[PDB]
Amino acid sequence: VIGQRKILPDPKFGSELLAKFVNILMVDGKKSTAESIVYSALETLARPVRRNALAMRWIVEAARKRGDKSMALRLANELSDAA
Amino acid sequence: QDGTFDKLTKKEALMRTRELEKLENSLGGIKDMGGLPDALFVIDADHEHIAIKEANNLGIPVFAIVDTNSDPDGVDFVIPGNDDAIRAVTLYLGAVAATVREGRS
Amino acid sequence: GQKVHPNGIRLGIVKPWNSTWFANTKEFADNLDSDFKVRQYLTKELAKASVSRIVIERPAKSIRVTIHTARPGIVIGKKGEDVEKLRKVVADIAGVPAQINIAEVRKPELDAKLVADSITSQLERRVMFRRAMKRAVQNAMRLGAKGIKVEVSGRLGGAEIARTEWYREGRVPLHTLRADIDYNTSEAHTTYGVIGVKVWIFKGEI
RNA sequence: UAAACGAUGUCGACUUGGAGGUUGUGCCCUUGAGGCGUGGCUUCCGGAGCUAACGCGUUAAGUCGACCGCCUGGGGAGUACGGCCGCAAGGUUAAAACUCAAAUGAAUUGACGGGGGCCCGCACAAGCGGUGGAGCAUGUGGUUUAAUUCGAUGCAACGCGAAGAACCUUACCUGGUCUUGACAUCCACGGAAGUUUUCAGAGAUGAGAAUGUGCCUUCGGGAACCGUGAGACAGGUGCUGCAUGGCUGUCGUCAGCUCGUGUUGUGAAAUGUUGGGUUAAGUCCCGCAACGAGCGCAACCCUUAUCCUUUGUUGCCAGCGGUCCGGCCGGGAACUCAAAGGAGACUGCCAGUGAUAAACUGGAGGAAGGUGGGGAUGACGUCAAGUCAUCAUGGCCCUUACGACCAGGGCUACACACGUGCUACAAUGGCGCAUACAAAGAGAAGCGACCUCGCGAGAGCAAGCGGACCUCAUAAAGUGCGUCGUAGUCCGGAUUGGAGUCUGCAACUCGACUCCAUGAAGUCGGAAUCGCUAGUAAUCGUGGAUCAGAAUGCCACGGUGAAUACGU
Repeated sequence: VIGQRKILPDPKFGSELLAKFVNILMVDGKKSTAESIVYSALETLARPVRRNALAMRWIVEAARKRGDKSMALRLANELSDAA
Repeated sequence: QDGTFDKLTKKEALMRTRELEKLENSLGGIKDMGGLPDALFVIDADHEHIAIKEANNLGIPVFAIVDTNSDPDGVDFVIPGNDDAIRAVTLYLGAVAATVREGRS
Repeated sequence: GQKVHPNGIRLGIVKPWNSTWFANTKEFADNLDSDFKVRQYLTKELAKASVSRIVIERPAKSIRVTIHTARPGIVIGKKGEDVEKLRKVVADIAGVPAQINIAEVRKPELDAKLVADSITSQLERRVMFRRAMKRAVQNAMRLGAKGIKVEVSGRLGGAEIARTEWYREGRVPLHTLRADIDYNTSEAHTTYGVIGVKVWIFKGEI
């Protein structure tokens, strides 16, 4: 067997527990947009590869056609409701 | 030597050589005149019956030690002793080495 | 198909180009077409001259076509008149003051084209190919070539069914890119069907 | 009467072993077995020997002797007839005609073998993105038409040949036309060809009008061409791809395929080519009657990563000078970069596991770690797979003709069934503005800059560039702000109109794109299925081929750039 891919820690905070999250809410290779999505939701709110990955995917996967101003900020509400 | 020097890279040549010297322990033992054997000496007749068979197929005298399991059929100069108790077989070995080393006289 | 052509894949390897001129796109098509024109009426007019290769090169607005032959005497003629007449047929079918160089092909039955041509020559003469194809098989062995393969193709003998047989001897490491494989083909226009021949010559490493 | 069988008559003798079981018994342990004998029965290995082989092998199918029974190709047939026997029931004894050239035993190979395992693989598991819904693009079958040319037609046809259809194209057809022909060679006659012309026709051509008549002219005629005359002949995208060559796809970058010599076997043949592991690998160690070899796998070839050396332009600007401040110029040759050559990665080392080995697990150094990465490379053979239409080709077919030229119009016609896509179906967003950072390519009837006109297809002028020198070409995505607020909409572009803009004799058939103008169907789509384990999926742009003109297709380049793997 082989281990899971090792990703460099999120440069902005130098922490590994945030890069994996921003890579899956990402769409179509648009990482640059991803920070515009989640950092606005994060910087302004103020085996380990099975259950954390699956549960956190469920959070991202319900923001496609909810029909409001912008799901960019709706997911901020969703995580605010979650938190 | 000069293969590693000129043609092959040292690493790959060293590994192929390293996996290949394992047989010249038997090979280099036979190159004094390209073999051409004239007699054979076997210490365990049954455990190496193959050699006796090939030898008598070529019509070659065989020097064999048989104790309880092997047979005198394949051999002509039978030495009915043990194949174990390394001291005795080594004594035979020293004796035959000597007696072939004064044969010329 | 299944196999790669051994000569062309080794073009950037030990096998050298037999057409070496540098020209721009404008004349590249014309020169290449001129190469086929000079070549088509060079092998056809030398079908019984043991032509091995026809190498074309254009140093400066004048091509120098050197012909690899195992029998230069027929191509040269008596005091070079045959090269001279072939030269002025090349010189006016190539547009340049061409000259024809000649090179003896030593050890003739060890050339891929010659073996393919020699078998093809004594194949439409109504002889059994089993002995004929072994002759190239046997002859190459005494004169080196520690590896060779001579394959024949469909319509082997008077019959309605095509067959194939290649009869390898020696070692032919076609995967090895520095094998220096001499390979060429030919076809036999027999009264029945068409018979193609394919020969590989392994002239040692590098 | 039974396959009443060990398919093995009875009796005796002799001929190596090993492993048992059952039942006596002697010596010594005077414990019960015990240790050592010694009988009888009996099961199984195996030696010599024997056997066709399988096998048997001291319980012989060995080596012999005594006597008995029996056999004499398969079928007819253990049948008919007779006899004897039996309660009929049937048994026993036991033919022949006729027919066949075999029937048969044992063993060998390899074939269904629906009684197996093992291993590997985006095959499944996980995750990601999708196609099947719609509109267009293209392709395939089906409808009509003169034709909608032909072939491809499960995986291995269906954005296939075709990488590019206004005529030509194009192989199809309507009409006109030519019959040694449009195309090739040979014979003869003329005229040079070529150039300028008209007239009839759509042209192929035909009827005419002028110039020329050129190099030898060794005086002919060649040197060329054109027209004509009879003939050979030409010509064919005509037909068979199961006649083929050649070329291609196919299982499948799957790992097997065989040979020399040996050995075994009377022999066909087996061995090699086997177990354990191990590898991506018939990769390799260990024990093995086999050693080896060949094609096989890897590697050698190309590319990429680190570094170095050389050269320093059209490329770069670390240092200096001032700068028409822009590497712009001196100048520097440091650096990127450019292209040549080397070094570097080799389980090399270390620890541990593993038989100590192979190998593996990690670590260290190292830019690169365990074939570092990606390409090229496809074994014997598999599909009578496909191509006769790229070409060649056997046979067959028409030679005032499916031949050929020309004009035209087909090839794109729809009423559909389905691939392959692109467009998308939007609020990780769309629109407006400032708006940065690519690589890779191409450019001479060409890329074509600046400027101007121009709502633009763009147009006019026209520098440079046959190019690390200029153009293609401002790369978008991305960033900052604002805005659009679910509106079948600011999305989306089909569809349709006016005009264009370019290409060419000529675009409506059947070009592209645009200015302006439409503005519908499409808000994620059914079971099902496809691709994918890293710079990978997923986006966004870039160039190129073919190409007068004609990319949702192909090829190549870059930018941004993921998530998952418990296992078979």
